[PDB]
Amino acid sequence: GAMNSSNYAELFNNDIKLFVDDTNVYRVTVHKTFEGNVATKAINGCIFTLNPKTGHLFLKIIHTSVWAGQKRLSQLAKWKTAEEVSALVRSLPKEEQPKQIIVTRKAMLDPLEVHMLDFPNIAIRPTELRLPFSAAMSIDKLSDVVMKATEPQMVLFNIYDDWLDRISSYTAFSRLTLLLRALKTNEESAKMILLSDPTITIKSYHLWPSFTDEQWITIESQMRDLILTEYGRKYNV
Amino acid sequence: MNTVPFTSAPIEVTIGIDQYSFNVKENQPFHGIKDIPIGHVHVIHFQHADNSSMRYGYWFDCRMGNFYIQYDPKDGLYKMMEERDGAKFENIVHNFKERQMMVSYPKIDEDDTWYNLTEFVQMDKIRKIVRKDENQFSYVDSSMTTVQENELSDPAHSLNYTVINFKSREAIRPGHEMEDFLDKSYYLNTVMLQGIFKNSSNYFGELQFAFLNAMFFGNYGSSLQWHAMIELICSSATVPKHMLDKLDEILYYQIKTLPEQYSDILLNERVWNICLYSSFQKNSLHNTEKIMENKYPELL
Ligand SMILES: COC(=O)CNC(=O)c1ccccc1Cl
Ligand SMILES: COC(=O)CNC(=O)c1ccccc1Cl
Ligand SMILES: COC(=O)CNC(=O)c1ccccc1Cl
Repeated sequence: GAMNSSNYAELFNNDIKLFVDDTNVYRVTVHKTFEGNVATKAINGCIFTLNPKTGHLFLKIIHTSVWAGQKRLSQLAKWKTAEEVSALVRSLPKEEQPKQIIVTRKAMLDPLEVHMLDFPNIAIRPTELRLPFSAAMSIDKLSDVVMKATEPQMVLFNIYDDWLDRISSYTAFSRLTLLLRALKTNEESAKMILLSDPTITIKSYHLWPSFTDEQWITIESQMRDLILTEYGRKYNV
Repeated sequence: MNTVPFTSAPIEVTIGIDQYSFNVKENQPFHGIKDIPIGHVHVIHFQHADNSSMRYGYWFDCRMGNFYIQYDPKDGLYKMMEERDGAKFENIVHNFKERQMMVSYPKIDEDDTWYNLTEFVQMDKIRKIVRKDENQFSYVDSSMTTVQENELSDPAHSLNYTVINFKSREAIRPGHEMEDFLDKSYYLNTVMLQGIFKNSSNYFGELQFAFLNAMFFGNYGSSLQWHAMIELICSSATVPKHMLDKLDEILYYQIKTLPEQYSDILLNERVWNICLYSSFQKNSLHNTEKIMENKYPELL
């Protein structure tokens, strides 16, 4: 059923599973029209489809042309998401197809279930975790590839870089969710933390800086401080 | 005007005939029901005084044979039977009528309720939902499950209603996922009406039969079927205008007849609020919406 704190280690077992986050599929800027009315302008979006065990992020970039001439775009966005996830599963070899797909928002359940009727053995599940995957567009290289796209395109990222050489997938996921929660709560501060020191670089083929184990502990502590700080600043505590 | 003779009434029982109900005492000199209107199906149903568990009953049409009721002390219920000897039967009925041992179907002349609840219900279709081909009448009770219920356990004793499932390949054309899920017209008009039912009369007949089994026996799977068939029409943007007008009349008389004190169990809040206030046909059911709002404003 629903994925929560009670069954959190299930994410890192050997049953293939994918998280699907649709929070950046339909993105707009709201602005005033010459007549003083309000209108939206869409910008490129993305589906965030992640294997939490391996770190594989199947980033389908959603080009603004997919919305041209369409109505009820927030509803269409959920069905477009489900169509693209179903197309991804069908493109994978059988032994690579997930056994479960966990959606981060419950409104994706029915669209994905209907698109996956051909796959009765793949379980479509909600989660009670509040995962910070919306912040994926705060990762510079992911944001860059989405905004530059001129056509629909699938970008193939490992969101853990090489961390699994040194840590388990439970620890890697915890690090990712901490980084993304921080970027979501105060993006400027979070990015200052990650890049303050010019001697720690991001490899061309990575998303995050090449921190030593000791520097990651420092970094991780700074992100928790930031999150607690903002939680004070926010609630005044 | 036809007659159903009772051999006797050995156990205290409430007997209902369509929307009417009456009490018979243990060993009371009761020998059946006369003046039953020809031209309609009917249902004669039972609730024992000592065990309100299991309402049960029989759907029948007096044009199809001579039927009578006899209590079976081994199986513990009133059973319908067919009398093949026509002169024996006429003679039994005549004697019981002469002794005024039969109650009279109390049809008020102004009253079209039963017609309006069974307009599209035919015995032959009942007998395909309820499979027991050696009899011309059909037994139903409170506990019988539907084919769809058994998919989610004795098949011989099932209600074989037409399976409706909105998240099924039958309901959803490959490549029309969003279209077909948000607008069920394809599934209503092509799959069910053209494909399975053949016409709207057969669809309405199953809808009406399902409601009546829900109301008279508390049959939960029948209630599910009734709501599913309503929801499939209301969730279709494209429905023949004659079907919508007839549906409004059908539901009006079902809501009018429903006991007020059974609304909590026999009406699904989600389906009715969706159908009357959110669906494509939210504006097409004036008579049903008006009686629902005056009679069950709480549900809404
Ligand atoms: C470009 O072709 C590849 O096979 C990428 N290699 C992967 O392990 C991978 C595959 C899918 C998504 C993400 C990754 Cl990071
Ligand atoms: C008064 O005794 C009798 O009449 C014997 N025949 C029945 O009771 C009977 C009663 C109702 C209907 C059919 C029969 Cl088959
Ligand atoms: C009860 O008031 C009504 O208007 C309907 N008549 C009955 O229920 C009835 C009463 C006694 C015997 C049979 C019946 Cl069918």
